[PDB]
Amino acid sequence: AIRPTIGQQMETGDQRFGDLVFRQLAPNVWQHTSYLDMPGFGAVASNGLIVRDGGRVLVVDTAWTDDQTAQILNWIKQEINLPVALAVVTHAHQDKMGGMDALHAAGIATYANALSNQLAPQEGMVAAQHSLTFAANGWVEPATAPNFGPLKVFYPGPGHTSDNITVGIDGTDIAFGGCLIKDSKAKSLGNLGDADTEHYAASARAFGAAFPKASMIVMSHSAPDSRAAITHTARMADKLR
Ligand SMILES: CC1(C)S[C@H]([C@H](NC(=O)[C@H](N)c2ccccc2)C(=O)O)N[C@H]1C(=O)O
Ligand SMILES: [Mn+2]
Ligand SMILES: [Mn+2]
Ligand SMILES: [Mn+2]
Repeated sequence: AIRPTIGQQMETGDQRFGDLVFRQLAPNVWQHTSYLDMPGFGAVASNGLIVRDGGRVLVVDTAWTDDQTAQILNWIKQEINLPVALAVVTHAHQDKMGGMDALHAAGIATYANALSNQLAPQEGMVAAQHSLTFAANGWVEPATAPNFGPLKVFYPGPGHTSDNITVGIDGTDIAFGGCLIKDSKAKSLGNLGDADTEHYAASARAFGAAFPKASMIVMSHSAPDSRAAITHTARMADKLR
């Protein structure tokens, strides 16, 4: 078993594949987990999603590294055996965009918030090949998200970072909050170094309101949780103002 310093531990049902862990969340949704070994600190787990949409697969977030991301693609090849149509990455930090090069090498179309793409070079990341833009209420402009199938992308406002986006999985009760949302028992909001402390609470609540019927909330650094992850995150964020 992989036993990270930060992130959910392994439980029955989890599948180890190389350096990664996969968990099935729904008949057509899996969580991918990759681990950054921080020298002297141990492993930091990061989670994304894999969604089957008929004869194709859609990915949310890379792994920390290109090699780990290539392993995700290998797992998809083995277990699903369908092509990856596109990937969405949820902001311009290593845990979410560290593996862009592996996606590009594989010929997978990549999408991110326009702002994430603009920040990427300043964060030592490679930009996605396509930019998503958003309405004044946070919903993605549909023309910028062509053929996204069940992925419903929502920009909740600045929180964990100014560019953080979130993704609901239509046809399921799952929504993905990325690094914006922390678990219902969290002691902290993680790294606030790039955070908007004024708007964080409202942004967390906006995510909840965008996907009001989602009962399983997936996030970057803990196991899937209830909507209490959203409300607890917002309550922690209320204290920052
Ligand atoms: C897990 C984190 C505390 S670190 C990660 C991210 N940081 C990185 O991706 C850095 N490249 C990094 C540097 C040293 C050790 C780990 C990550 C961030 O600052 O939001 N996301 C944070 C978070 O989601 O709260
Ligand atoms: Mn981050
Ligand atoms: Mn993170
Ligand atoms: Mn402001």
